Amino acid sequence: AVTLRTRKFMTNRLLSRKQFVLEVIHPGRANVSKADLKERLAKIYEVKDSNCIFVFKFRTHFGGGKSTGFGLIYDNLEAAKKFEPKYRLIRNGLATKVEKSRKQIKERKNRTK
Amino acid sequence: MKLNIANPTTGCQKKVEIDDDMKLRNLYDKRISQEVVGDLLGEEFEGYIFKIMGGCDKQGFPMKQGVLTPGRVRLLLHRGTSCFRGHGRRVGERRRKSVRGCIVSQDLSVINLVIVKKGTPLTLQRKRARIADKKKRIAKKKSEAAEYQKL
Amino acid sequence: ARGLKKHLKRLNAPSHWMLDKLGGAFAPKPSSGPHKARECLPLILILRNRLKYALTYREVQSILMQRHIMVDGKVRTDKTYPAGFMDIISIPKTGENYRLLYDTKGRFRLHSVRDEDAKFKLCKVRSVQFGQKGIPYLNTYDGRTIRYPDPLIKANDTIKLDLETNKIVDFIKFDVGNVVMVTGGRNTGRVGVIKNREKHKGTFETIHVEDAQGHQFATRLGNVFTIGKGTKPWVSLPKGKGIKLTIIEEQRKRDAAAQAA
RNA sequence: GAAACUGCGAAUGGCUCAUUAAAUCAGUUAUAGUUUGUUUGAUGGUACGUGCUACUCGGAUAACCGUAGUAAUUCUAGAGCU
RNA sequence: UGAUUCAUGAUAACUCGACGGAUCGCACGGCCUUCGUGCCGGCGACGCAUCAUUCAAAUUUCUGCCCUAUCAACUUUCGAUGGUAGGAUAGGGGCCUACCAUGGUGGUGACGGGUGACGGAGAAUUAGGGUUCGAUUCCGGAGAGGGAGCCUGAGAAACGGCUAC
Ligand SMILES: [Mg+2]
Ligand SMILES: [Mg+2]
Ligand SMILES: [Mg+2]
Ligand SMILES: [Mg+2]
Ligand SMILES: [Mg+2]
Ligand SMILES: [Mg+2]
Ligand SMILES: [Mg+2]
Ligand SMILES: [Mg+2]
Ligand SMILES: [Mg+2]
Ligand SMILES: [Mg+2]
Repeated sequence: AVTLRTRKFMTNRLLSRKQFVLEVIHPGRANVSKADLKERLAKIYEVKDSNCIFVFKFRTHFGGGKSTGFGLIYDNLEAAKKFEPKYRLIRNGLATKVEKSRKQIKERKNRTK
Repeated sequence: MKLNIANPTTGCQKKVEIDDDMKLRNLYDKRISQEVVGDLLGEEFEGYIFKIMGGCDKQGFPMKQGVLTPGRVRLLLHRGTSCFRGHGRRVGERRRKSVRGCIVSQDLSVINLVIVKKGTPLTLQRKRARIADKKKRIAKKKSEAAEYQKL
Repeated sequence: ARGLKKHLKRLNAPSHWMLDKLGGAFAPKPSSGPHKARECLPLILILRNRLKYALTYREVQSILMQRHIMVDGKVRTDKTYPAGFMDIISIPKTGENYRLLYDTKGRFRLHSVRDEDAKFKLCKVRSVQFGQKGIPYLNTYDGRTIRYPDPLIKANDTIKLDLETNKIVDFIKFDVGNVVMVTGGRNTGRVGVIKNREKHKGTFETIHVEDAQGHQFATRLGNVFTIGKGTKPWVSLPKGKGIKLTIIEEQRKRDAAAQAA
């Protein structure tokens, strides 16, 4: 039996979302995966879309059976695309990534024209 | 030793070769922009009057106007002018560069010459907005100086 | 240095910002504005730190680029903008209004006010003198210059300034017998009443003040800011009505409040 | 939208402690002895008309296109555009 | 204003005047005088000049620094101390020039020498008093192989700028 218990929770209309601290209790479990946290949270806050939900910074207290972390529930897909960093969306599966190589990334382009 | 020929009046350009002494007596000992009679360059140039201006030498150093010596001088010249066009170079930067003198001589490699003679509502709205603000500045004046005047 | 400095290292930031010393190497470095950057509170701290409306640097920027926050009547999108004492911060999107006022411990607090008491501020005059073409004008201590003032307003006095019409609507004559809130030194935050002023030719003038609960103290002229005429102040006071107390008083406050819980 | 002109920035940051012993530096002053891009607030008539309510529109240069030099470089010359 | 021939106003002239908008975005939206992008008129962006403010700098007052006398005189023609008039500077000022006076510091340690000496906040040990340390992350200064000179710029005597040795 896992429970979910959010604190310090406030809805802001500036970024059109609501922020909170998740304090999941899981006696007997190791920890709750963020995907399952996503699903469970959707059915206490009835979001119609489980992609506007974001969770991060989880700790898993010493001694086990307790985990805390930060949770963001949006109200749009648009708001989640504008008000969220790219890597977080990549983690939730709404984007894709790239890499770098620094020689000639600008250096020899400096010097031709 | 070589010469690039071009004409702007039509828009053509090409380069040719000469290595004849007497073909180039009236080519030497003369300066950029100086008119040269084509008669010496050959019989293929009468009617043509050539205007020589520019053309680097071996080592690729150009000439500069006003250095009246077929030498290789070292001038400290500002950015943007002829013979120094440095890019990514911090406005205010100057360089001492090596350039050859203005007087055509043997030491030069290629000459560049050409052929002198051949053988709305928006703006009006903006203007009246500026005027309509210039007027109301003095409207505000005569309003605000007088409310203080009677005290 | 060969010019102006643009970074503020975190240990060099003002102590009343309450920035934690391990939270990075740099601090927001307030931009130039209407307050002296050692007595201001930039917008980054108002949004991210105090109000917890944003969690990071870039979230504050995302808030400001959207023109929500309004400072003293205009929308200020600069992120290190130096908001200061007695300014108004307004978020119309949430319909919420704050006056920046001190607390007894010397730290800025956002005291919520109503919409009626957000169209005006008070401002202390730096000086009055003539300008081009004999026109008189007065200086405030937050940059504002007003021309054609009431010919009675002298330096160090207080003025009420409506944010709508942007002109004066009333003023308080700095003198003995008015309530004043201290804005510098160790006594910042404490309100009181001017009881004495002693002049010293060639130095700073010193003010002697007496709190409503009897405690007597003193400051210098530059650090005193009159609030109201007579004993009644014209603006709201924060959680403590500007009354300093000893450490033992608040120890008693905690333990006495620890018996009802 | 790339490139390029224009603007801005590159005088901050980072590193080190050689020189330096009323020097630097610290607390404390002063500018009625000055400069200050920028921010913020306020402000702005007459240019000629013999002050009698405003009086006309330039050429030239990159990106481009093309002929080269030099062993060589964000070394460089000449021509056609805008 | 502690204190000004202060702020500021009037007047007479001067200058080969840095200046006083030939710029750019969406929005539309009242109404005819040729019913003609028609008369308008907005919200913004950028930019010019002045004052004040802010971000600062530069000079600057008083007091304070280790060891050394086997370092007692030092500075002064050539700026050493002061005066007048200038020049220069953003500005005060021997900063520099001309002229004039003969000063200025010193056993309360000048001047010189050592420092394996950047100063401070601080560090170690500490009954108390002390002793020793502080190149190093904060503040201030200084330098970019050694000197020197500069351009650009609001700001540099810049070095991931230039010029010379
Ligand atoms: Mg530095
Ligand atoms: Mg800043
Ligand atoms: Mg003198
Ligand atoms: Mg003088
Ligand atoms: Mg040393
Ligand atoms: Mg060393
Ligand atoms: Mg340092
Ligand atoms: Mg340096
Ligand atoms: Mg080395
Ligand atoms: Mg240098």
